[PDB]
This record gives sequence, structure tokens and C-alpha cells, in this order.
Amino acid sequence: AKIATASSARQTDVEKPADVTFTIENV
Amino acid sequence: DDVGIMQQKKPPTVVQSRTDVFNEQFANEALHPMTKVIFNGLDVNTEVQP
Repeated sequence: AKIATASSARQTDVEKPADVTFTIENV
Repeated sequence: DDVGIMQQKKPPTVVQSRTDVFNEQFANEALHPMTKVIFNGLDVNTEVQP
């Protein structure tokens, strides 16, 4: 708008411990 | 490859040696790329042509 600037970014990393599920898959 | 609209960035310029006796020492200055003008307060061109 007034002065030309410069910004920076860094790709984030998201992970949780493997959760527990009660539903079964195959026969 | 195009003419910029928003203002840019400067070193900026600074004045130094003028008189008939200097005796400089070369200490300090900027290793970083800078600019040095001889005459003090130049930039004279006030006429605008619409």
C-alpha cells in the first residue's frame, strides 16, 4: 500500500499419537 | 522488468571530503555497499511538467 515489504513462512508439521478405535474392519 | 511504483530502500547516501586539507585515516566506513556524495545537499530539479 505504501512501502514494499518482505515476509517469511515455514511449512508446519502436525502429528498426534495413534488413537484407539473400537470398530472392526474386515470379517 | 518493469518500473516500480512503491518506494524502494537506500543505504543511504552520506557526505565526506570537501576542503583543501583532509588528513583522512580510512577507519570504519561501511563494508556494506553504500553511497558517498561530494557536494552537500544537491538534488536540484523542482520543475514538474504536466
